[PDB]
Amino acid sequence: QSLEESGGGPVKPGGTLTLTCKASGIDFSSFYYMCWVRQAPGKGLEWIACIVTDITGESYYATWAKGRFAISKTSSTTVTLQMTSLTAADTATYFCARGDTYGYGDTVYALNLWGPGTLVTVSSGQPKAPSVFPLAPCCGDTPSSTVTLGCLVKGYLPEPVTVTWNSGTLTNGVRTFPSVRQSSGLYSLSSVVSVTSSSQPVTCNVAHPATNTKVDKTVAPST
Amino acid sequence: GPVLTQTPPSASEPVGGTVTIKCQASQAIDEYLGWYQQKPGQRPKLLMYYASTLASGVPSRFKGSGSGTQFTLTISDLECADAATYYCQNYYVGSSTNYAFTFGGGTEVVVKGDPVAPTVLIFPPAADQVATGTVTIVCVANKYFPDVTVTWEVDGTTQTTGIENSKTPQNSADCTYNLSSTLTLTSTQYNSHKEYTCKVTQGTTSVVQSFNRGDC
Repeated sequence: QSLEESGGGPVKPGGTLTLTCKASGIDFSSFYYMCWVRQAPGKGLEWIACIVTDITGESYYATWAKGRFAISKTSSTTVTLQMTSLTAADTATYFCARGDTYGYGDTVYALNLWGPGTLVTVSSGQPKAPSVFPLAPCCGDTPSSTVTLGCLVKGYLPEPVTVTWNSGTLTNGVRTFPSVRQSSGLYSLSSVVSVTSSSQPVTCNVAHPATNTKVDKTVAPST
Repeated sequence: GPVLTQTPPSASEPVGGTVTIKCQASQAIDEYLGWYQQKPGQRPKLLMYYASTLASGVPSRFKGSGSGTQFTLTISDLECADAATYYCQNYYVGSSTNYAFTFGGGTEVVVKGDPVAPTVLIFPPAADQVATGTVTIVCVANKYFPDVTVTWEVDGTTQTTGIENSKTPQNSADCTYNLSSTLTLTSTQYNSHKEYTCKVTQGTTSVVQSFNRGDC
């Protein structure tokens, strides 16, 4: 049994999003609470609403969420969360979660199942693709059997970007740092990889889904 | 419904050690209380429900207790892999007018390994960034514990603006961090100075890496 959220992305303030949660590999002979929980950047978990999956379709809302948010069971495997009058205060990762109903006290009465979450970014800014710059040690440096190379991924909106190295051939010894958001609202991050120095090129592959862009940068040893 | 207050806001304990963290409810909630683990960049994981019942697959070195308004989670034999934020939650439906699903504010748990000084790398901006009118100098501090502070110098002058730092989660095997520090300058500023220095300090230890723009 698993959950997966979708429908997240950038939106302008005042805008409206509808998230859906897909349940897979579930037991139809049992009833559950399906819940939405969000988490603002660097902040704690915040419960939004739950709905029971029986014929009643009864729902339970956080006080602050009454009015702007609407949960509903739209199928035997799908629950949706409607969000209106969005503010940047609503920028968060949105999780779908499931837990058991009370039964006879014999159940897992907590949220035992969680989706990976979907990112919602409320911003007036238009989506913007990152610029990508190679990071190599200074030319004056003594060569070694190994070298650490990198890519700087600068000035994009919104999260996320994905960074791979040599299309996934290089995975060990990669460090991709958490993004930092500038006061402009744009994001930047860096990624580095340590390699055995060789004739084979080292290339970072940077994707930004929100702008449907994909860029490769081959990092010269700077030698 | 009830407000859940977690303490401490952050705890740091050594590998192999034992930590007890607290969750307090503003009104009685019987044992309708769950505990969750959330590692940076990951989804929450249920550890404990009905205050003291272990979730499936969770080791008995996690132990929950309490009822009414005062609850505890105790983690023993701490591993670097246990570094995470831990949340409590009221989970309860009595009726359409009596329910609660609210979380506590979370407790961050840092797991302390042996101290190790970082190795430090510095990366001058590439020619094509210089062409844009803005450059970013990147400094990376690898595999270190405990936390560092970063200072930047340009021709000996300490930088007071343009610096951004980003720290990775604790390594699941050895508890260490990695850090990227960047210094952003105009291309004019960059081309007007010679020596660029990243200094990474842990108490009475510092590791310093530099380059000279003329040499790149």
